[PDB]
Amino acid sequence: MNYEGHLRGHRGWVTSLACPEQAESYIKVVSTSRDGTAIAWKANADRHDYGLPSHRLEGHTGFVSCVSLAHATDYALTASWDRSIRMWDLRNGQSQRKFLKHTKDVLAVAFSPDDRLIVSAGRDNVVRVWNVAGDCMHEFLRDGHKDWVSSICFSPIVVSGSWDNTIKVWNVNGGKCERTLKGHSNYVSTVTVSPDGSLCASGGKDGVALLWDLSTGEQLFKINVESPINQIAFSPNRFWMCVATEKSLSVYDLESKTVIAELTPDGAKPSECISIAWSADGNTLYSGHKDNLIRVWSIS
Amino acid sequence: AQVGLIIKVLGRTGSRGNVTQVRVRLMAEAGSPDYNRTIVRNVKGPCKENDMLSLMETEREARRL
Amino acid sequence: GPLSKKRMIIRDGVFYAELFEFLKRELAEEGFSGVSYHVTTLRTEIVIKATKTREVLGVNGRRIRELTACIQQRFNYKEGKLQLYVERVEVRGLSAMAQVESLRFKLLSNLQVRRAAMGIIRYVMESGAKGCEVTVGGKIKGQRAKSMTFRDGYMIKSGTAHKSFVDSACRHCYMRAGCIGVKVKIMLPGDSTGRNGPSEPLPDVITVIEPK
Amino acid sequence: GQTVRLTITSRNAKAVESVTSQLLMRARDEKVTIHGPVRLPTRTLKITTRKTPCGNGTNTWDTFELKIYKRIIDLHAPTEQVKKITSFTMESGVDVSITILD
Amino acid sequence: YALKQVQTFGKKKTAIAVATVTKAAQCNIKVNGVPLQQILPDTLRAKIMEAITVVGSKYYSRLRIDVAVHGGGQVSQAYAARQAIAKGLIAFFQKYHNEVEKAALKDKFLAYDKFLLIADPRRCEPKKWGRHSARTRFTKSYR
Amino acid sequence: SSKTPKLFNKWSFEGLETSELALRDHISTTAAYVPHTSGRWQKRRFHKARMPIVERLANGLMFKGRGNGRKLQAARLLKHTLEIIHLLTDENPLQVVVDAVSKGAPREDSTRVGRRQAVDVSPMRRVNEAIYQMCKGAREAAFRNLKSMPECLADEIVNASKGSSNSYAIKKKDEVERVAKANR
Amino acid sequence: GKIRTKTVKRASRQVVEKYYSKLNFDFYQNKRVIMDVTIAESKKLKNKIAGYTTHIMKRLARGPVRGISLK
RNA sequence: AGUGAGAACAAGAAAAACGAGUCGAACCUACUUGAUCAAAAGAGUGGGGAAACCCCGGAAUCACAUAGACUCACUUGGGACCGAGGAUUGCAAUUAUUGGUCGCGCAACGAGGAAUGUCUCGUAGGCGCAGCUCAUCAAACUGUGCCGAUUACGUCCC
RNA sequence: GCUUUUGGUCGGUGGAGUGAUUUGUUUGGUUGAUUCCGUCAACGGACGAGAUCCAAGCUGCCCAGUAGAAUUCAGAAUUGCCCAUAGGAUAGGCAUUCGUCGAAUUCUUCUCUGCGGGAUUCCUUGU
Ligand SMILES: NC[C@@H]1O[C@H](O[C@H]2[C@@H](O)[C@H](O[C@@H]3[C@@H](O)[C@H](N)C[C@H](N)[C@H]3O[C@H]3O[C@H](CO)[C@@H](O)[C@H](O)[C@H]3N)O[C@@H]2CO)[C@H](N)[C@@H](O)[C@@H]1O
Ligand SMILES: [Mg+2]
Ligand SMILES: [Mg+2]
Ligand SMILES: [Mg+2]
Ligand SMILES: [Mg+2]
Repeated sequence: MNYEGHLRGHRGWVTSLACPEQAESYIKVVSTSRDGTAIAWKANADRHDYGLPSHRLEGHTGFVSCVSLAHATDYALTASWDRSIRMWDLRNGQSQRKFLKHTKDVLAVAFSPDDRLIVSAGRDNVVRVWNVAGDCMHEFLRDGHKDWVSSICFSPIVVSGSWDNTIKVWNVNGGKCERTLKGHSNYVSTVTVSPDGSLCASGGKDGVALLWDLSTGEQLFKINVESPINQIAFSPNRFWMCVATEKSLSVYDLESKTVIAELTPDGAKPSECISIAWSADGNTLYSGHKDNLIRVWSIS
Repeated sequence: AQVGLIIKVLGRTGSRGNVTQVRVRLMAEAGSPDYNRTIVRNVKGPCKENDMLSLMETEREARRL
Repeated sequence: GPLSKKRMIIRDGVFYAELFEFLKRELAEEGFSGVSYHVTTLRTEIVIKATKTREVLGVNGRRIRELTACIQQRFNYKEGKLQLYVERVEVRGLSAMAQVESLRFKLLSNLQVRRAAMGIIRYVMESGAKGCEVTVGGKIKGQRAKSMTFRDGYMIKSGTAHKSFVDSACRHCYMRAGCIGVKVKIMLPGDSTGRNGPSEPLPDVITVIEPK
Repeated sequence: GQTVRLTITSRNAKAVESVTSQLLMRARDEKVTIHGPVRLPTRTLKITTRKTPCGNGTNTWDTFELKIYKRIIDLHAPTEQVKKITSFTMESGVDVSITILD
Repeated sequence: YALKQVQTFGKKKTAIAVATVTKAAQCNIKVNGVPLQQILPDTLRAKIMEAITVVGSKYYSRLRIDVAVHGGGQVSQAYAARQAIAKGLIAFFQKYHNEVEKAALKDKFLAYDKFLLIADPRRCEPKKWGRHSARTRFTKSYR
Repeated sequence: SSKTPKLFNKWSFEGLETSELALRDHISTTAAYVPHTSGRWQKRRFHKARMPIVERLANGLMFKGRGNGRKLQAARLLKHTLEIIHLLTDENPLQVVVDAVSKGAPREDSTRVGRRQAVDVSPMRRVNEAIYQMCKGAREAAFRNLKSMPECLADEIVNASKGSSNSYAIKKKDEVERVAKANR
Repeated sequence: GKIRTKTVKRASRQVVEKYYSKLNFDFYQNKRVIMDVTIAESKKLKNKIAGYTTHIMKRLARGPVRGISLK
């Protein structure tokens, strides 16, 4: 599809991206990297460089693993390998509070549609929930993961996906685990849920975009990409699936199950995806790369 | 004195290793007789390649190795 | 104030250094193996480690009674302040301080030097030690002195980690012809609780774990 | 409050933390409103002698060091409640000192 | 109705200069209370001024900067101060300004001298026995 | 408002070039507000050619135990040197220095490589030995002289810039080249 | 930053045997595995093991490595 | 001769004695005084068991548009030698213990023959400061900071 | 202390030789390193080297009436017309200064420090 700009501001691999969930949001993507900083971008309006940074969000020491956005607020979260979580104001650019209870790297953070509770997934195998008031409320136990918890997503009941090859589903308010679903046999890199809250796709080292539903616990159609999957994202409208892989970046359909787009750069340096993001409407695609710059793809 | 450019450093020579054997291209003015001429000469001091130096008598060549 | 905290760590070290020398001279044939003293209000503890607890204790505790009040009259303790105990070493083969005092007596009882030293190393290596090294230096054979070392098993020597793993003690043997010095080095095997040996492995052993 | 300051001094770094963190984990159970354990600067003590007992050789030396670890904790409990916090059989080589501030 | 204030630090050998950068009606930069026209050697007043000068005088327009330096002697307190000021401008533009206005003026600092921003990690090397200094040995004589 | 530094707030770096095109990479003409910079120019091999040439004069003054470590002095001592050079020459003094460095060291020399063969001199050493032999010789001039050091240093820089033989360096620059011409 | 000791190289082959599926071409993720699969006390060796493991993962993309015993 | 800016490592008091099982004094120190008149002292009065007092540790190199004296001389360089007061350490100062004051400075020494030692970056060199010896005495040694380069990044010639 | 700031030594069992003794422990590249890769009548081990330990540099958590900081009201000081005897160079909503041995009320930027991150030839393109 269409290719605009190159959008190069980080110094280090862009490990996560997220677009804000509102209209006239004035910032395009919040991209988050291996340099230890996160950057809120803005439109260029001098395009002849698809976008300029608005605010660099500095204050992590180690590698920053994931980013998340509030839905009805300007607030955003970053989770890093310095075993801490910081909450930010994309209006101001400034951190409010540091969430610190992990003893290992914090591989995944997500922020509820109820706009009031934190979730965190780290290498210390424990999924912990906070309030926005800074205090630990509860942490999820009694049947927890045996190895690293890699991803987390709230299903607009938050879902796991991990390194003990299983994907566990639970509510946030009660903490009891609904189902301890498992299909992959090798570790789960990414977990994301459709906007209807009905079905989720999960990738990993197994090389299959092995897909589920949250309704019954049924393995649906799965597709292989024959290469380890970095991140899966869903389009909000025009139901497609974009998958970040070692081999390439390609967009799959659900009913066609075939590449509707195979996204290729200049054609000399591949610069693998490790992070992708769709906008709030679904019109343009943001994909984050090693060899650090961030490619942005607009619809055909 | 003609100004020649070091296109190759052939290794540290002499007993004490202070002299450097280079291969210097003479860099003349391209209509000259002795244009694009390369000489194998001894340089005293720290010399990397692509380092210009002045030459008093360019008709000598040093005995290599 | 009172002495400074810098001045009290000194006098608490010279306390333990002098207490160690007294018991090393007394309890040499009782198989002495160390002291730990615990100080608090109302009482000062002293625990003695030995191999022969029927001998460092008297017939009714007579020997430790005298050995108590020798520490009391020297360091000016009052009645009730100083209490002593005897604990035994659980292994006796991993304590280099006990084995060198026995090897001191194997030579002083006019046994052969090499027969005595291999009797240590057989007893140390059957007691679970990873390695042992006995060095006897002096006038072993005649007028001019020699040095012999006798070895078995592992022995780490160059690290600063050998303070954690290798137990050492050197004594003097007063022969009729001169003076012989004996050394005994024992590399401690195991005992993750710290009974005899460190918890952590050796600094270079990697030991990759097997997957489930 | 009475504001009793306990001084934990020790020569072992692993024994001074195993007292202080144990002493602090006692004084949370009565909700005493402590002021947290501060780490006063560790004082190292150098004696740099010669190695030789004789006179000759290369004039080699060896520096010996001895670090004193030093912690204080301030707690507002009365004077027989702080003896409840203090009374437990510690490791050997750790000195605790009860002091009343003003 | 608000307080815009930023504290930064700089270190050169042992000189730790803490620069409290705050917004005021007038620019007023003074190192330990001396107003930077009065730092006494004209050589070392020019190293503290090129924290301001390589980026422009316009960017320090209404900023009151207070540099409090201790440790490390005469020349090291200039490199500690000029780094505390040059880091002090940028950390005043990490907040309170966008990233486009910064990171041009960060790179104007980095192009000129790398030590306006990072640190010079060099410390004294210890004296050893048998040596008068870190390296110079005692004189051997042979006869 | 980046006002492109002069040198002591007086002498510009705008017009500097080198007559010796052999020595353009090794004489650095980058600008500074003072000679003193306290950077590590000695880690890599050729990095001291990127050091500004007016600093390298200040480093050459810090010799003989009475000067080791006195860089703030040598910056002051060069401040009056460059102003005297302006009064002798009526030119930009920094161009007078770059013209002095370019003429100050011998293009050829003679060492034993095997006999006493004549060997070419690298452009790096020719910048080193020009700075070295001008700080030397101006130091020996003012040793028991009425003249100050900023005059004796200013005289060696001027006479080497003109290529006159009155400079200490140009007496030795010509002695080495004629010995090298006879030891071919 | 020189030759890896046989303590580093023998241990790094054992990580590739027992844990081939958990490892890829990155240092900073392979390091986090080796902290959970190797019980050693030094962080200096665990950095060197994760360097030589990453090297012999690029060698297994090309072809066979001697002494690898992948089975 | 002035004046300014301004470090890090560190040390610090006592016994089963003599005094009021608890407290004093021995140790280092600020501050005042001495002072209607030289230093060096001598005294009060506080504080400190030493991250708590010394201490905002006011080291010395350095710095200075100081509108300061000298001006190339064995000289206001150098301070060896020794004369005369004086005061502290000690049970005792002579073969000056040490400091301070005024003399001496007409004692070589003007950058060092053959030879020779150490060193590759916060380094060499310069600069002082602590501790250690220690009642009194550092041109020592063990440490620490300050100012801060030249050259090489080579070779097997010795 | 010094042989020696060097990378060196030792068994076992197999091979070789009447034997002292060899082999392993090596010709080839490589590293500061018998450090590694390859070869290999050797194969399996032990020590030394590396690792571990201390100190310094960047950093996390914890932390302070034995470390420090900002603020806000009060109190005090300067306050402009001023161009040195001859007087250069050099930043500029609410001016500034602090035994003033002030009150308050929010903080950890620097400080201290027990365990912990970070460096691995990691990435890149010639040998
Ligand atoms: N235990 C270290 C030993 O280092 C030795 O090698 C050493 C030598 O090759 C060499 O040491 C030389 C020394 O020979 C020569 N006599 C003096 C020289 N300064 C030393 O240099 C070494 O030490 C100094 C540190 O002060 C550093 O300047 C330099 O980086 C370092 N190469 O560098 C190595 C030290 O890093 C041997 N490989 C070995 O004996 C041993 O491993
Ligand atoms: Mg008993
Ligand atoms: Mg000597
Ligand atoms: Mg003579
Ligand atoms: Mg045999």
